[PDB]
Amino acid sequence: GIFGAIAGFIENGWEGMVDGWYGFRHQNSEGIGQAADLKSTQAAIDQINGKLNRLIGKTNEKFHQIEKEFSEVEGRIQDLEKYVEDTKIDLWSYNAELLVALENQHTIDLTDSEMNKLFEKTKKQLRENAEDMGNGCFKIYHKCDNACIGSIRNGTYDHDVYRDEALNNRFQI
Amino acid sequence: GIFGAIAGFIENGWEGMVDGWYGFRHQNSEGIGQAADLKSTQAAIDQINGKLNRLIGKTNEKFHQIEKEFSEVEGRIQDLEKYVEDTKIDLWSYNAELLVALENQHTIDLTDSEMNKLFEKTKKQLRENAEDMGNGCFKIYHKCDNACIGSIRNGTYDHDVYRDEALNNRFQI
Amino acid sequence: GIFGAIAGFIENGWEGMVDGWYGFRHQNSEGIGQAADLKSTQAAIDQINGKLNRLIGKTNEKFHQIEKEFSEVEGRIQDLEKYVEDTKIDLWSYNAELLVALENQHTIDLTDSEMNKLFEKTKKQLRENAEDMGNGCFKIYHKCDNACIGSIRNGTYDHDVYRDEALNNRFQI
Amino acid sequence: PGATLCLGHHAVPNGTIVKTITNDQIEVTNATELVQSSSTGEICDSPHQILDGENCTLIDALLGDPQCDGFQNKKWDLFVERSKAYSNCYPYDVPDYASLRSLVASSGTLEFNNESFNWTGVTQNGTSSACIRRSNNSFFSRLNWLTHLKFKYPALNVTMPNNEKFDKLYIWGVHHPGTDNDQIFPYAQASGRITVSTKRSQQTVIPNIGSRPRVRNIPSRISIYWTIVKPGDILLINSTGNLIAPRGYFKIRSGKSSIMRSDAPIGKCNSECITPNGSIPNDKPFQNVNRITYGACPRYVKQNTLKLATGMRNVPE
Amino acid sequence: PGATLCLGHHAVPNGTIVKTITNDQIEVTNATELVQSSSTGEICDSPHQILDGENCTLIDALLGDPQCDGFQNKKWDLFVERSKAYSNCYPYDVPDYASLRSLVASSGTLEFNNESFNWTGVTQNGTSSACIRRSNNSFFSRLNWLTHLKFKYPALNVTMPNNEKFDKLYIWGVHHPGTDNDQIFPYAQASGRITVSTKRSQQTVIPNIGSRPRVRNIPSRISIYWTIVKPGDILLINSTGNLIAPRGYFKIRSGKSSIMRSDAPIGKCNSECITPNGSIPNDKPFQNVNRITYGACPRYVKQNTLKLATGMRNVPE
Amino acid sequence: PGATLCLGHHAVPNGTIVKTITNDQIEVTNATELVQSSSTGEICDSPHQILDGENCTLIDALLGDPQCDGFQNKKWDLFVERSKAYSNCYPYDVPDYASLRSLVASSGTLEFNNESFNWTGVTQNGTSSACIRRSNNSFFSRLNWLTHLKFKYPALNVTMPNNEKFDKLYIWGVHHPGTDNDQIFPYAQASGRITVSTKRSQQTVIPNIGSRPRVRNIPSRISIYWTIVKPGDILLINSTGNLIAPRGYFKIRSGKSSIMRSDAPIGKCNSECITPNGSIPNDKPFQNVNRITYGACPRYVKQNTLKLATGMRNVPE
Ligand SMILES: *[C@@H]1O[C@H](CO)[C@@H](O[C@@H]2O[C@H](CO)[C@@H](O[C@@H]3O[C@H](CO)[C@@H](O)[C@H](O[C@H]4O[C@H](CO)[C@@H](O)[C@H](O)[C@@H]4O)[C@@H]3O)[C@H](O)[C@H]2NC(C)=O)[C@H](O)[C@H]1NC(C)=O
Ligand SMILES: *[C@@H]1O[C@H](CO)[C@@H](O[C@@H]2O[C@H](CO)[C@@H](O[C@@H]3O[C@H](CO)[C@@H](O)[C@H](O[C@H]4O[C@H](CO)[C@@H](O)[C@H](O)[C@@H]4O)[C@@H]3O)[C@H](O)[C@H]2NC(C)=O)[C@H](O)[C@H]1NC(C)=O
Ligand SMILES: *[C@@H]1O[C@H](CO)[C@@H](O[C@@H]2O[C@H](CO)[C@@H](O[C@@H]3O[C@H](CO)[C@@H](O)[C@H](O[C@H]4O[C@H](CO)[C@@H](O)[C@H](O)[C@@H]4O)[C@@H]3O)[C@H](O)[C@H]2NC(C)=O)[C@H](O)[C@H]1NC(C)=O
Ligand SMILES: *[C@@H]1O[C@H](CO)[C@@H](O[C@@H]2O[C@H](CO)[C@@H](O[C@@H]3O[C@H](CO)[C@@H](O)[C@H](O[C@H]4O[C@H](CO)[C@@H](O)[C@H](O)[C@@H]4O)[C@@H]3O)[C@H](O)[C@H]2NC(C)=O)[C@H](O)[C@H]1NC(C)=O
Ligand SMILES: *[C@@H]1O[C@H](CO)[C@@H](O[C@@H]2O[C@H](CO)[C@@H](O[C@@H]3O[C@H](CO)[C@@H](O)[C@H](O[C@H]4O[C@H](CO)[C@@H](O)[C@H](O)[C@@H]4O)[C@@H]3O)[C@H](O)[C@H]2NC(C)=O)[C@H](O)[C@H]1NC(C)=O
Ligand SMILES: *[C@@H]1O[C@H](CO)[C@@H](O[C@@H]2O[C@H](CO)[C@@H](O[C@@H]3O[C@H](CO)[C@@H](O)[C@H](O[C@H]4O[C@H](CO)[C@@H](O)[C@H](O)[C@@H]4O)[C@@H]3O)[C@H](O)[C@H]2NC(C)=O)[C@H](O)[C@H]1NC(C)=O
Ligand SMILES: *[C@@H]1O[C@H](CO)[C@@H](O[C@@H]2O[C@H](CO)[C@@H](O)[C@H](O)[C@H]2NC(C)=O)[C@H](O)[C@H]1NC(C)=O
Ligand SMILES: *[C@@H]1O[C@H](CO)[C@@H](O[C@@H]2O[C@H](CO)[C@@H](O)[C@H](O)[C@H]2NC(C)=O)[C@H](O)[C@H]1NC(C)=O
Ligand SMILES: *[C@@H]1O[C@H](CO)[C@@H](O[C@@H]2O[C@H](CO)[C@@H](O)[C@H](O)[C@H]2NC(C)=O)[C@H](O)[C@H]1NC(C)=O
Ligand SMILES: *[C@@H]1O[C@H](CO)[C@@H](O)[C@H](O)[C@H]1NC(C)=O
Ligand SMILES: *[C@@H]1O[C@H](CO)[C@@H](O)[C@H](O)[C@H]1NC(C)=O
Ligand SMILES: *[C@@H]1O[C@H](CO)[C@@H](O)[C@H](O)[C@H]1NC(C)=O
Ligand SMILES: *[C@@H]1O[C@H](CO)[C@@H](O)[C@H](O)[C@H]1NC(C)=O
Ligand SMILES: *[C@@H]1O[C@H](CO)[C@@H](O)[C@H](O)[C@H]1NC(C)=O
Ligand SMILES: *[C@@H]1O[C@H](CO)[C@@H](O)[C@H](O)[C@H]1NC(C)=O
Ligand SMILES: *[C@@H]1O[C@H](CO)[C@@H](O)[C@H](O)[C@H]1NC(C)=O
Ligand SMILES: *[C@@H]1O[C@H](CO)[C@@H](O)[C@H](O)[C@H]1NC(C)=O
Ligand SMILES: *[C@@H]1O[C@H](CO)[C@@H](O)[C@H](O)[C@H]1NC(C)=O
Ligand SMILES: *[C@@H]1O[C@H](CO)[C@@H](O)[C@H](O)[C@H]1NC(C)=O
Ligand SMILES: *[C@@H]1O[C@H](CO)[C@@H](O)[C@H](O)[C@H]1NC(C)=O
Ligand SMILES: *[C@@H]1O[C@H](CO)[C@@H](O)[C@H](O)[C@H]1NC(C)=O
Repeated sequence: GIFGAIAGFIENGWEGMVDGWYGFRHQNSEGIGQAADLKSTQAAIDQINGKLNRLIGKTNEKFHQIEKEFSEVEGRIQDLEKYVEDTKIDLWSYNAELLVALENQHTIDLTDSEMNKLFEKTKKQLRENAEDMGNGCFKIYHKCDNACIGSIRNGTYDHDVYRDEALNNRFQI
Repeated sequence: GIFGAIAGFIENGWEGMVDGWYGFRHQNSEGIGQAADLKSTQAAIDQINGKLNRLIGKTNEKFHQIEKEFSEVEGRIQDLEKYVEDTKIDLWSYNAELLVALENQHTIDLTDSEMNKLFEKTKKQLRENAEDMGNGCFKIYHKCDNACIGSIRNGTYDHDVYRDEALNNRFQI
Repeated sequence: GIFGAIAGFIENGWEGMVDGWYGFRHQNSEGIGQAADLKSTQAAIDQINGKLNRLIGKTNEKFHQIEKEFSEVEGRIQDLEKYVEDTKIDLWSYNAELLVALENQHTIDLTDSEMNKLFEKTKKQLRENAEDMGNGCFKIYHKCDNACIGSIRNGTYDHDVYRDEALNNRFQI
Repeated sequence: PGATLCLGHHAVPNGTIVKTITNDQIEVTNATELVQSSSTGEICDSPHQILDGENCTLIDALLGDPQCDGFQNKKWDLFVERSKAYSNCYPYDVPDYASLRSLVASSGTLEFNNESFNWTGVTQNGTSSACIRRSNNSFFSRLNWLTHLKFKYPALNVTMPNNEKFDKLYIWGVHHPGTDNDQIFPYAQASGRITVSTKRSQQTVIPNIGSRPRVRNIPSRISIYWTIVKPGDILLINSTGNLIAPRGYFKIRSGKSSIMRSDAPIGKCNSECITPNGSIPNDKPFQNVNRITYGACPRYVKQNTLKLATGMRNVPE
Repeated sequence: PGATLCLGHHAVPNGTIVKTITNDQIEVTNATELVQSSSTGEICDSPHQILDGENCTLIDALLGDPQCDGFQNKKWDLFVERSKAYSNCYPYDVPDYASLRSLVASSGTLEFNNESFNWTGVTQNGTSSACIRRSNNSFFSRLNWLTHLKFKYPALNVTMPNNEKFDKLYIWGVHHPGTDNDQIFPYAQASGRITVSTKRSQQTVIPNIGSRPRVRNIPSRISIYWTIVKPGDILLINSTGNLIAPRGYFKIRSGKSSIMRSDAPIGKCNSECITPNGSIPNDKPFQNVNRITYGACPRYVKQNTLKLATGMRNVPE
Repeated sequence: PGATLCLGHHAVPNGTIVKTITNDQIEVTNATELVQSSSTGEICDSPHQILDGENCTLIDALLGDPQCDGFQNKKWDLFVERSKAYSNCYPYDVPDYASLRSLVASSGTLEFNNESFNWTGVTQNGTSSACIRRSNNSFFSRLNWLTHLKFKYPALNVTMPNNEKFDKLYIWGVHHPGTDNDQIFPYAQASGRITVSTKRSQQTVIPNIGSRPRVRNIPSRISIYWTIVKPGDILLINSTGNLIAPRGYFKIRSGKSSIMRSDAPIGKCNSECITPNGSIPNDKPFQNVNRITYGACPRYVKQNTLKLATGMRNVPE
């Protein structure tokens, strides 16, 4: 949420996108389509797996410890034993609560970041051939068939090819 | 500070804005005015209250513990009792220092973020009818009376209505 | 990485820049040059020194403690002494690991942020006289000699002086 | 002509300084204090059951020093011992005083059931000039000082089974007489000996004749010991002299109770958190009032202030 | 005409709720559980060497109660004591029972080497009706009950040097006879006394005649003590009666071993982490099954669930 | 024609790897080490007052073993005990040795005021072949070995009041003679007994005749005990034999002092942090040199290195 894309200027997610986390929808002469962006998807996924690698399967061996349950009242030394274990448990419980809360804030933010970077990258690619509608969509001011759309998704779109067509359409009356 | 708006490209805050955290100032034909943006204000406030809910009024009950002050010298067992409590206190003191320092960095950043999102949202809304002066202000290239300014603040500004007027003024000689 | 500039739309760093962390390269009529930006460099450096001030040279005095090595087997009380110290050490070791990992994520992000703010500031400065090529470079659509480039770096560039020249070159056929 | 539209943010004339990860002093529009650093000075009598010890330690009220007769069978969430407290009965000590104090404090009751021990062959209810109850010579209310009958003290061998569903806590003692004269006068023979046992435990105690420095004119001493007896188990007292015997048992519970050293007065007020300096509010997560606390309390930290920002950075006009 | 190009992100019909720094409930596309909260209920017999105590405590197997004869010289990573356990030999106690239990548990072996002590002048191998081995009257396998020879018990003064490269652990005891009849019958004189010493240590024990409540019809008791003897050091037993003597020593090691109270059954399965409720998987970093653990275990926390987000915020269509 | 303007950032040819939240290996332009992992090997003699024990334990210097006569009345911030240390006076032990060592270490002084105890009726200043001072038979400098005068040892009953404004620390002992011959020769009667008391405390000790394995040819032992006496309180020694008596008291302070086992040599150098491996710098916040530390020290952690990034990510050309 800190970048403003997911649950901000992108109004909602797409339940019909099942082959990626981020992607593109288009309307042109040839119809209306969808395609996932793998690079931004993998960038988010790699980062989350990085956090998982630091948390899953990383446990520490302990062996002989102290007693933690007692059948008799004994006073002083038993008080200290219980106090040590209760102290320890509150500190770890605090660590666990904080960890999850911080990691979760960061995961939400990094995923919004990936969305934002894709949007920005695409905006720069289109140069003067398109305008930002404010809701994650670009109005493209030239005929842009499926191969042209494909070229924007693959990073091969040559904006000079369409520039004349686009400037004429953009700065019309 | 991490987004660059508060204490960055916005030179300073406005002491005369008392009805909100973020807002708009304008100059047009009808004069010079100010109005708070409630949505971005509430977004920041909700987030800060969220942190407060996690810190204020959330204490844990403890009852019988160990002794922490002593009238006699005793050696071994008293050393352990003092050591346990001193250990505990340094760890909590560390937790408290870190917590405040991290939360404070995040609060400063989230508030700069809210400022930035508002600015970006407004920039997209104006389309080709305005340019960014670089200091948080837009030069709007058309007659924009109080109802027009109002419409930009309320998200109802129709950029097509003024586009011709604005492009003519923008790309003049 | 969270802002998308360093190891994102800026393809790589410059080993030949040794007088600053961030800067400018240009090509114009008078040749090809480089100059560091001191303000953004110092902004990053101040922030990192801030973290260092909180970690370097800030130690806490301890004096008489408990025994931590033992020549005899004793059972109960020795178990508790060892357990307390082992508990303490795991908690600090956890604090140290988390601290470094969080600070390192933040340092990487704040430095990418400084790069991004400089880029954005420069983009706004150029107004309609330049376009973003998508890789950290601006194509400037007017004759821009060394004094003009200097003026963009020093925040004194007057975009109105070149606007006519630039719009004519930009919206050509 | 056109128009200008500026985006912006508020600022205040009275900023406050907070710490961050990258800067020890940055001014924000508003902040809140996270460390509680003051008390009103009074221990609130609600919502926890406070028992003011006044002139009495927990142990004195347990043993039954006459000035502590008001404490018989009382309960508490928190027992408060005062520094002005003092003993005014027979001089004594408790090996592992700290542990008995702790286990009683934690049980949180002085509920005492009397029991009829078969003490035939000896004289019961011994008294002294050092333990005055209602101007008369008396003793510890919960203890039974046993002496000779007709200048004779036979081998005592007394049993008491715990057929109840709770633990019983037995408090008992041994008289260490001050001279040879005070070993032969009350017990009629040169050397006492005590052995308190159960199916799982035995404690044996040898009395020890000799002078101690006098405490309230008395050079002898009593040494106090305790024995817990479980359901199905049985108490057994063998003695050949010097037995300071129980009159019954204490109920030992488990619960939330404890004890605290404080001289703060007790107030008519409601507060969840008690420290020795007085009750403190518990809205804040941390406090630097006292490491000793009872109830729902903020955690003790070394810092005196920790400001959490509750507003944006303050950038004045 | 032109075209439209929309950037966007996925969403799912079944979101889950996670906590964040700024919001206690935000829905994400996917999450993973960080707290392990269940066991299958069985203690896996691998990869740690489990020794099921069954009817025997560690101490009973140590002392050599006949029903624990199966345990002679065994090793363990983890010794499991059962609540149904019980003693069926001579009634005893151990001052600092907890510490002996701990140091043996932690040594992780019951390896016992016999030694030939010069016990001339007394009768060895005393037995009793309370310690039945193979229908006959017997005793603790590792202890040697010494009584008079020809109604005489001379001053024992027996030495055993540790010329080995490891510590030796000696377990020994003192008989507290139930009446005066059982002090004169086996030892031939009114008062025993034991003194076990080394170059660095001495322990002296006075036997104590008197009845305890009977345990399995027996009103006498044995009190167990231990002595560790280093390389170059020497054990010395002076005794004038009542010595329950060692037959040799235990090897005391250092290692990874311990003991755990549990009634979970032992399964044929592989699991690194054992709790008293059973083995638990150790993929998660935290667990709320039990504060008592052994092996490579998740850390115990008070929470029952902690969801880590593994996907973006879920913003449905 | 026009111009091109590129924004960019530096990079270096020699990057270093750091850990982050999302990646265990990312290269940054520069980093700094947060764990101190080395010492020079010497304990710096400043700024803390170091007392090298050399051949003496703290307890030996306390008791006054002749080779420790150089230590009389010394102070320390840190007392350093050496593994080569050894005793060369009368064989002894201290029940709760660890606690006496700790409380003296922590007091941080051996300041001793002599006191004139009224020891009439006995011979003072007993000596032995096992405690050689200046080629002559001697004893512990702070202890006073009392024996018979004219083959008689009356009941000692000696008082010493603390009218000072500080606690007094009294060290005393009991001789356990090696045979019956060494109980009758020096004390003139079959059985000693000692009772040291105050208004708040009593310690009674029964001597115990018998051989221990010989240590430096001696089979007897001394057992050392201590008594702290507060202002307004009084020390009392009843004895009927075997008293190893004090010659006075130690001042017990509170402060910053302690003790450390180390074989590192003492250097002429300045360092705030001492470990047993030597002094270490304290610029870094963490260290993995030793869990045992004294002074202003980095905190001990299990890791050997922790790199903090001090520069941006390194993205080479
Ligand atoms: C600077 O920051 C702090 C923290 O954000 C902020 O202080 C908070 O302000 C609110 C409102 O002033 C406080 O909320 C009150 O809490 C008390 C309980 O302790 C209640 O009595 C109050 O109830 C009022 O409103 C209710 C109706 O909604 C009524 O039931 C009632 O009659 C009251 O009128 C109210 O909930 C909050 O306690 C503080 N928090 C702290 C930690 O101080 C402060 O306002 C900020 N300053 C500025 C200038 O913005
Ligand atoms: C071992 O030594 C100790 C210490 O010396 C000793 O204890 C002391 O005994 C004396 C004598 O019995 C005590 O003296 C009494 O103290 C009380 C209270 O302070 C006084 O009121 C007494 O005054 C009466 O006796 C006087 C002497 O004849 C009369 O002149 C006067 O008019 C009174 O009748 C008396 O002084 C003293 O208190 C204790 N001291 C301590 C610290 O306990 C002990 O008796 C010795 N042990 C043995 C077995 O002898
Ligand atoms: C929601 O989030 C979680 C966490 O990101 C995610 O669960 C994870 O999914 C992966 C893949 O489904 C799991 O990885 C498996 O781990 C087990 C070991 O425990 C292995 O047996 C698996 O191996 C497979 O693939 C291998 C080839 O690469 C083969 O060797 C083998 O034959 C298997 O086919 C595999 O590595 C991972 O354990 C879970 N993690 C957790 C914590 O559950 C889940 O997929 C996400 N849900 C959605 C809908 O995206
Ligand atoms: C100190 O007091 C205790 C408690 O009173 C006392 O211990 C008890 O001793 C008696 C008598 O020796 C024990 O009684 C026996 O208990 C067993 C097992 O329960 C019974 O089988 C015995 O029955 C026989 O004796 C009966 C009496 O004549 C016959 O009628 C019967 O047919 C059997 O032959 C017998 O009742 C009792 O068990 C103990 N109790 C406890 C709790 O230990 C102890 O003896 C006293 N000490 C001294 C030194 O006197
Ligand atoms: C990689 O990162 C690290 C950390 O940012 C960085 O090392 C630091 O560099 C500075 C300057 O080189 C060091 O500062 C010095 O500290 C010592 C005290 O320990 C002082 O003696 C130094 O004083 C100098 O300057 C003073 C004038 O201002 C004079 O008084 C004096 O005569 C000295 O000339 C100076 O303050 C700092 O200690 C290190 N920190 C660490 C942790 O190493 C390093 O430079 C970075 N590398 C690169 C290539 O950028
Ligand atoms: C209880 O048993 C122990 C262990 O056996 C016993 O202690 C031992 O006593 C003997 C005899 O007194 C000690 O032997 C002496 O040791 C010293 C030092 O090593 C030697 O120098 C002595 O040599 C002299 O005596 C020899 C024998 O006649 C002569 O031949 C020689 O020339 C010397 O004059 C002598 O061997 C032995 O050291 C101790 N051992 C230990 C471990 O302490 C103890 O005496 C017994 N207790 C009782 C009360 O009897
Ligand atoms: C609460 O009471 C504690 C304990 O008495 C106070 O801490 C002591 O303060 C004095 C100064 O008057 C110091 O000399 C002592 O070192 C402190 N004692 C201990 C045991 O730490 C504290 O000042 C009081 N706090 C408040 C807020 O009233
Ligand atoms: C594992 O065993 C522990 C200990 O028996 C269980 O915790 C106890 O649960 C009961 C409820 O049946 C409570 O009355 C007790 O307070 C708990 N005892 C202790 C000592 O904490 C726990 O329920 C079991 N956990 C699982 C996951 O099976
Ligand atoms: C400082 O001294 C400690 C303690 O002697 C060293 O830790 C020991 O290292 C040896 C290896 O030589 C291990 O076998 C032991 O397990 C360690 N002992 C303990 C008690 O932990 C350590 O190597 C030294 N450190 C430095 C930096 O010199
Ligand atoms: C773009 O990429 C897809 C596969 O990823 C390919 O099938 C398509 O032909 C490409 N189109 C263009 C115009 O580059
Ligand atoms: C904008 O909103 C304000 C109240 O929030 C309203 O009074 C005003 O008339 C609105 N104007 C337009 C043009 O939408
Ligand atoms: C820009 O700044 C540099 C020094 O920082 C100066 O030498 C140069 O002349 C300046 N040029 C202009 C055009 O402002
Ligand atoms: C600033 O001033 C007001 C008015 O006196 C006061 O109530 C408020 O708490 C102050 N804020 C801060 C953050 O000091
Ligand atoms: C407590 O003792 C003091 C001093 O002896 C006395 O003045 C006061 O009346 C006593 N208070 C109570 C409540 O018994
Ligand atoms: C002992 O004291 C109580 C209470 O004063 C009394 O009722 C009881 O009868 C006394 N015991 C005897 C044996 O007289
Ligand atoms: C959502 O549904 C699928 C299909 O049943 C399931 O496997 C998946 O785990 C669910 N995801 C979450 C996060 O609940
Ligand atoms: C354990 O004791 C019980 C009850 O006395 C008995 O039924 C069982 O056979 C014994 N089990 C073993 C393994 O010895
Ligand atoms: C004592 O018992 C063992 C084993 O039953 C036996 O071999 C040994 O000879 C016995 N000792 C004597 C002195 O008979
Ligand atoms: C890189 O090289 C220089 C020159 O030798 C060296 O001083 C510097 O510390 C190195 N930096 C890192 C981060 O290794
Ligand atoms: C310490 O003792 C050794 C070995 O007995 C001796 O060589 C050395 O001189 C002594 N050192 C001191 C400082 O007394
Ligand atoms: C005991 O020794 C000291 C010091 O050697 C001496 O001055 C003192 O007079 C001796 N005591 C007696 C009673 O001779």
